[PDB]
Amino acid sequence: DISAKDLRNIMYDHLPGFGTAFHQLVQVICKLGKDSNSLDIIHAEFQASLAEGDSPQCALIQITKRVPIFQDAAPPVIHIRSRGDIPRACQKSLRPVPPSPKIDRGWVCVFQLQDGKTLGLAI
Amino acid sequence: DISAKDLRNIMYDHLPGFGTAFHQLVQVICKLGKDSNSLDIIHAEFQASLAEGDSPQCALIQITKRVPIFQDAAPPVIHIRSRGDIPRACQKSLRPVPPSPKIDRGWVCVFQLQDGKTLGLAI
Amino acid sequence: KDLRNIMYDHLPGFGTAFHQLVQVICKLGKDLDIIHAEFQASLAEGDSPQCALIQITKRVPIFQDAAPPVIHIRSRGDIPRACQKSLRPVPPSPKIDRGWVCVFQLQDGKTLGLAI
Amino acid sequence: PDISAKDLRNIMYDHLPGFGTAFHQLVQVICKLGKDSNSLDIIHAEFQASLAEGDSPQCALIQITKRVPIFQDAAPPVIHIRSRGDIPRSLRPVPPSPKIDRGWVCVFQLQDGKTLGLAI
Amino acid sequence: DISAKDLRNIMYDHLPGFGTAFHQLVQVICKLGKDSNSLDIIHAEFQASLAEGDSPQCALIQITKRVPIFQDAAPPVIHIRSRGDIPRACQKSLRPVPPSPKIDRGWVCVFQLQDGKTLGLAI
Amino acid sequence: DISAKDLRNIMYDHLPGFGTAFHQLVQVICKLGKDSNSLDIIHAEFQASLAEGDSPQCALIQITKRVPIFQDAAPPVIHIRSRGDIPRACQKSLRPVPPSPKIDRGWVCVFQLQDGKTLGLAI
Ligand SMILES: [Cl-]
Ligand SMILES: [Cl-]
Ligand SMILES: [Cl-]
Ligand SMILES: [Cl-]
Ligand SMILES: [Cl-]
Ligand SMILES: [Cl-]
Ligand SMILES: [Cl-]
Ligand SMILES: [Cl-]
Ligand SMILES: [Cl-]
Ligand SMILES: [Cl-]
Ligand SMILES: [Cl-]
Ligand SMILES: [Cl-]
Ligand code: NA
Ligand code: NA
Ligand code: NA
Ligand code: NA
Ligand code: NA
Repeated sequence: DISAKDLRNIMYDHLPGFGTAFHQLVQVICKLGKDSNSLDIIHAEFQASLAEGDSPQCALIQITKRVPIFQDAAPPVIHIRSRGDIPRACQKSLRPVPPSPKIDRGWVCVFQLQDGKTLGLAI
Repeated sequence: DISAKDLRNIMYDHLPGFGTAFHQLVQVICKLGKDSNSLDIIHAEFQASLAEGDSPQCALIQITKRVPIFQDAAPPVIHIRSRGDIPRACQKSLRPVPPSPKIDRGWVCVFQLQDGKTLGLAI
Repeated sequence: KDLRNIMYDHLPGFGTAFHQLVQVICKLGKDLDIIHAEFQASLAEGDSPQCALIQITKRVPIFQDAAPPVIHIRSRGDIPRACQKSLRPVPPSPKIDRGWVCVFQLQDGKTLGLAI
Repeated sequence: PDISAKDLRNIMYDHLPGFGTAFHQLVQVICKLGKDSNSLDIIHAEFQASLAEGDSPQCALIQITKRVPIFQDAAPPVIHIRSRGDIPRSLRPVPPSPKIDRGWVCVFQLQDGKTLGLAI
Repeated sequence: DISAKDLRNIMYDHLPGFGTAFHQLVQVICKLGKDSNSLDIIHAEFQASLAEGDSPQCALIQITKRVPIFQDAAPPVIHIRSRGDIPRACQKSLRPVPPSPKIDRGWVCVFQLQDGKTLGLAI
Repeated sequence: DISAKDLRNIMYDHLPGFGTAFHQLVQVICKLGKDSNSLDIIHAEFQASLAEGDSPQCALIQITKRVPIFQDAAPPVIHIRSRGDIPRACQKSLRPVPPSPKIDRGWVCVFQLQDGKTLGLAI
């Protein structure tokens, strides 16, 4: 029974950079994993993908496609004031939101500004 | 019908253009498509993925997993003298490569340095 | 697949480099009967079965960029005995068409490439 | 650089681990025909460059037989022996007109007229 | 008859969302459109300008030039405690207020510190 | 008589920040004014606008609307390597390039990347 905090840190060890789209995906994966009691499943699958020679980025994408809750839960909406509140690297990946985005279709989260505007964070 | 230059251009126009691993993946996908006469099916799948709600980044990953040519396909090797010869948006995306790297395992290309060393560009 | 069985009969010996190459070609064939057509024609041209297998890795567009599969095992003892005389350190990014059958990766982390 | 046949064999032997294989004997065949056509330098260049390209020594040897002009229609050497039990250390029926570049290292010619071909 | 709240949201959705002077102008235009009963005129004019190929920013400036009330109306005075209360993307766009400022003359609003200093927000 | 260099700096002191859309507009206005022999009419109108209580930003936009060369003027294309070569402040207002773009309709310039992607700099 690994904690979401510890799994996050293990995944972060493999992903250089700060405030990236893939760091945001780790957060989404760990929260949703925690809330669906599937952190251990996710961790085992992450370790197994690295052992087959997958990049950590590929391993995480494979988790969003295989682990049940990621086709049960939509990309989380994150409420922020203005666009500058989005991490710098994440901003490089912002797109208009499709009607109803899926996590396994390359959408990490949706940022919603105070003015109501929504922005889809692509992987 | 479609040429590699015309498919690259279509892909580039769907991407922001900062110079990420996905940008490098456009060249990689279209070269394999050209060399193996697969550019039409790649184009068809790329457009169908977008119409399905995929982000272009995800759509490019789907190609590497669905188009039969990318099965066991090795990332191309780019020969360089030094590490600083790599674009900065790819710089924080470089890892040691597994024994026999596969594109569908999340590997865009391999940079091979003068001193014999190799760095892998993860998606 | 019975394509592998057709190839096996033309290659005397067990657990050899070319025996492993039949296994590698056939699996990557699924993941082809154009392989079977080229093989039997090469034999009729007077090729040794070994050469016929190499021609498949060279002509067929799949193998142009196809990388050898990775076989995860415990140690050097798990490698077939006749393969052990063909083992070499791996190149940066190996390809089948460049004379590499597979990569054995041990528990230790050490990798050994099987040459044709 | 004018590399000798005796020298080029040993250069190639270093890259081939073990001893008494078909690829080991292919080195001899390549260096014999290379010496007779003064092409040992273009063989050395292609063998050393092929390895630097990411090829195994075995793949590099096969490529020489397919690309170097002297190996065109070139027959494998005929080794005259008495019986099968004289062959050291695979051995298939022989096609009508065996060529090195079609994967035949040498031919064993038996005292009773039978021929066996050593495949690569 | 479109509301002030709905017209704002439409305009916001056509803008990036950083909180520049053009963001502030949305609230100013819609408040005064409400007062002049021209919210429908402004909405139709904004959409017509976008179809002509105007950037949304230029579309907003055109409203201040074309809708009569912006010839007479004062840049609204926003009372705040200190310069920190002015949004970050507006901090640079602050200028000394000219005598009797006009919106059609490129002034969005006036910030008034309880210190006494007035600061004009240029477009 | 006024030069292109002198008019740039007269306009620069009125505008805030570095690498901004309006700073780029100054360069765009002065280059086209020089090439079309209209620096003196642009300089005269800019100064008259300021004297009438216009913000410098508004005075610049007015030039693009009132000086005859801008009536049919399409924005200049600036060729760069990748999106990261665009000034940070200019990046905040990049948009798809509309068909037949015009400066007087709110487009400072067009950025064309090496990969053929074009980004329109809105004011
Ligand atoms: Cl690590
Ligand atoms: Cl676990
Ligand atoms: Cl779905
Ligand atoms: Cl083409
Ligand atoms: Cl798909
Ligand atoms: Cl990354
Ligand atoms: Cl060939
Ligand atoms: Cl080659
Ligand atoms: Cl040659
Ligand atoms: Cl007035
Ligand atoms: Cl006054
Ligand atoms: Cl027009
Ligand atoms: Na991207
Ligand atoms: Na082309
Ligand atoms: Na023959
Ligand atoms: Na806004
Ligand atoms: Na336009």
